[PDB]
Amino acid sequence: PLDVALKRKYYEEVRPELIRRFGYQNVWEVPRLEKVVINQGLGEAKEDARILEKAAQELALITGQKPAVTRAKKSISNFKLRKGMPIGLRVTLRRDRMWIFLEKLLNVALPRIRDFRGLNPNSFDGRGNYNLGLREQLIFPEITYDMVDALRGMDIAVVTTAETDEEARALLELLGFPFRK
Amino acid sequence: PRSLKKGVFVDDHLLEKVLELNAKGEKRLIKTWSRRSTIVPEMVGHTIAVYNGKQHVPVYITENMVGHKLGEFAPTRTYRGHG
Amino acid sequence: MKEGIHPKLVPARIICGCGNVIETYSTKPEIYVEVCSKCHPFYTGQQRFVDTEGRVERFQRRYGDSYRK
Amino acid sequence: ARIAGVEIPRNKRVDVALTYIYGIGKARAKEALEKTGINPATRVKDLTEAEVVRLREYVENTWKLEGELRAEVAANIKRLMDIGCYRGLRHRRGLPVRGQRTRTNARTRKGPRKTVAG
Amino acid sequence: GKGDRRTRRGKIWRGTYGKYRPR
RNA sequence: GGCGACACACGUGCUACAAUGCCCACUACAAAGCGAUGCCACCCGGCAACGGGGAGCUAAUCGCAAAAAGGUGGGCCCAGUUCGGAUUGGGGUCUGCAACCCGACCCCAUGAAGCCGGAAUCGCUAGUAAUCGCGGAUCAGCCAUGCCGCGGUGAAUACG
RNA sequence: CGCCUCCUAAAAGGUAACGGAGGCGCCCAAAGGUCCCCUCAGGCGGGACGGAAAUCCGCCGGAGAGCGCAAGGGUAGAAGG
Ligand SMILES: [Mg+2]
Ligand SMILES: [Mg+2]
Ligand SMILES: [Mg+2]
Ligand SMILES: [Mg+2]
Ligand SMILES: [Mg+2]
Ligand SMILES: [Mg+2]
Ligand SMILES: [Mg+2]
Ligand SMILES: [Mg+2]
Ligand SMILES: [Mg+2]
Ligand SMILES: [Mg+2]
Ligand SMILES: [Mg+2]
Ligand SMILES: [Mg+2]
Ligand SMILES: [Mg+2]
Ligand SMILES: [Mg+2]
Ligand SMILES: [Mg+2]
Ligand SMILES: [Mg+2]
Ligand SMILES: [Mg+2]
Ligand SMILES: [Mg+2]
Ligand SMILES: [Mg+2]
Ligand SMILES: [Mg+2]
Ligand SMILES: [Mg+2]
Ligand SMILES: [Mg+2]
Ligand SMILES: [Mg+2]
Ligand SMILES: [Mg+2]
Ligand SMILES: [Mg+2]
Ligand SMILES: [Mg+2]
Ligand SMILES: [Mg+2]
Ligand SMILES: [Mg+2]
Ligand SMILES: [Mg+2]
Ligand SMILES: [Mg+2]
Ligand SMILES: [Mg+2]
Ligand SMILES: [Mg+2]
Ligand SMILES: [Mg+2]
Ligand SMILES: [Mg+2]
Ligand SMILES: [Mg+2]
Ligand SMILES: [Zn+2]
Repeated sequence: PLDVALKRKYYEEVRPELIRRFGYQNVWEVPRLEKVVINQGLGEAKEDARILEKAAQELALITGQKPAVTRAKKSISNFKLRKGMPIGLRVTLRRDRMWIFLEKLLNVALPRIRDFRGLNPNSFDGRGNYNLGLREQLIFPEITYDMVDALRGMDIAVVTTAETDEEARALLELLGFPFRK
Repeated sequence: PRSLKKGVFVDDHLLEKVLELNAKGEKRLIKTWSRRSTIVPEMVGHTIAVYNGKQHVPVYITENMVGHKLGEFAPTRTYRGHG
Repeated sequence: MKEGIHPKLVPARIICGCGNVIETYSTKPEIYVEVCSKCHPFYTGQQRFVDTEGRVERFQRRYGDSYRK
Repeated sequence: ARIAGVEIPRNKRVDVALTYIYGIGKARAKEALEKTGINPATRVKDLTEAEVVRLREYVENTWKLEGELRAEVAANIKRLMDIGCYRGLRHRRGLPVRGQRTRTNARTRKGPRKTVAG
Repeated sequence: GKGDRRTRRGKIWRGTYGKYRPR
């Protein structure tokens, strides 16, 4: 397995501090990191364009994994969308690729956001998970201004083994998630 | 605006009112016509009834309205709308 | 891991304007950025930018006082 | 995000390209060139990376720009609107603030004409 | 044009002086 | 305090929509006027408005006063742009007892509509039209892009 | 005016009225055979554009979903994807 610094840091500085703060008696009680799911609800590629290919190529470069197409479950007139048409993309990152992506996000992606003042501390799921929303894709290091044709955002789902928000919050700040006061 | 080589202008008849209040029971209701008088930090806390040309409007002074003039807080025209 | 559909990841470096070098794996073996986590103002404590005076909007000027008290 | 999170256009001179940043005008686009030792006659596409990084650092350290400036302006307008200032009242209704006539003209504030029955 | 205060032409139109139209 | 309002409608104008142009530096060439609680040379300080000293002139003597379009050189290269300068935020100067309603000007930032205008309608026959600047009355100051004057450059066409 | 479903119909079947309610006169080349895999509707909380409602994540939820078209029967230990 690739020696990622973020995974190294979790096992060296984060795990011993977590057991200090919360007093887990089992080495498997301490919250772990399960997976990261990145979803792109395009919605503009229903029938007006097959521009899913442009976003699939960009998403594969950022995460190293080719994403999968998600189709509409039903037809809605107000969105002018039919059942079964492709209206999104999704990629799931686990193990080494999960650690690699978060290291880039915390270090070279989030600092490039316009007027960054920290992450939302009230976005915790309530059972130990976190979700954040991005408006721009050019903040990632592998994306340059030249091949950017349209602006696109994404939702990032961070899933942990923590049971409560307070234990999931502690893991994330030590890992490097910066939060607003 | 006024030049900083000159001091900020107060009519000296309302300044006497707030100053005399500040050492003699400093809270009452003053009626004034000096809309051109500039609010002073000492005036904070007072309720001043400022003429709009027809009536005295009560204005309660706070910190973030210190450098303005009293007349800016008593509108002189009633509009609502057309129709 | 399916074959032929995933960009192969290679060891890579990301160089920031402040000289910071972050070591990771990416699809591009050399990346340059303009801001990183070690120089962004929100991360280095406060790093007060061109705005640092707290807006000084209160009576904190004293506006002379050369007039009569 | 090249300078202050914005992309100044290529094929234009540096002084002309700098003015494309919210909060940077021609006067500041000359000041930022007379304090970083860079020729205004050159194009942005032809710049040494040292020049670009030094110019970016100096510009982002000297002047409040872009979203921070917008926040400052909006906060000032909110301060005027909240305290019941006359300028605040005219900011609520979208009417001219600097004492212009409103019987005619005043179209930049009021928008398109809304003809009624006379 | 003549409506711009930050030019020689505009200052001439307004009949004033300054940085852009020195005396 | 109002005559300065503001869902709208009309008249008269000003500024533009650009390369027969815009910006920057240097460099020419007028006329008619005004000036003693006035006109202010020159020097100093501030990017500047302007402020502090301070001559000369009751003025064919001294000042306003710089004329501008022009000429030379450079920059911009067809874009809502180095076109256009409305609106708004901030910092200031001056007049005035006092610039909030409701003054003018300087500097920084903001950089709206506008790509030559529907039915229609106006002026002008020669130093005229067009275009460029300058002075005066009222006036502490000025909302003058108005009015009354002055000169610079200088057309087209009239068959009938 | 023939055919299908429910009630009337009196707990086997059958049972009338110009009694009470609804459908059919098709369709599918896969909506057929088999093998393999999978499991809903809904509610609550979180998430760029994005909402009552698009796509994504977590939790509860045993069939209240779905099964081309009426109704009834049946059905997730599948007949549903
Ligand atoms: Mg969890
Ligand atoms: Mg700019
Ligand atoms: Mg009138
Ligand atoms: Mg008005
Ligand atoms: Mg008329
Ligand atoms: Mg007109
Ligand atoms: Mg005009
Ligand atoms: Mg422009
Ligand atoms: Mg211009
Ligand atoms: Mg006034
Ligand atoms: Mg437009
Ligand atoms: Mg054009
Ligand atoms: Mg007409
Ligand atoms: Mg004639
Ligand atoms: Mg006019
Ligand atoms: Mg029969
Ligand atoms: Mg039949
Ligand atoms: Mg029976
Ligand atoms: Mg039986
Ligand atoms: Mg029976
Ligand atoms: Mg019978
Ligand atoms: Mg019978
Ligand atoms: Mg019958
Ligand atoms: Mg019957
Ligand atoms: Mg039926
Ligand atoms: Mg039928
Ligand atoms: Mg049939
Ligand atoms: Mg068939
Ligand atoms: Mg079938
Ligand atoms: Mg079947
Ligand atoms: Mg059912
Ligand atoms: Mg039917
Ligand atoms: Mg059924
Ligand atoms: Mg069922
Ligand atoms: Mg089951
Ligand atoms: Zn850095």
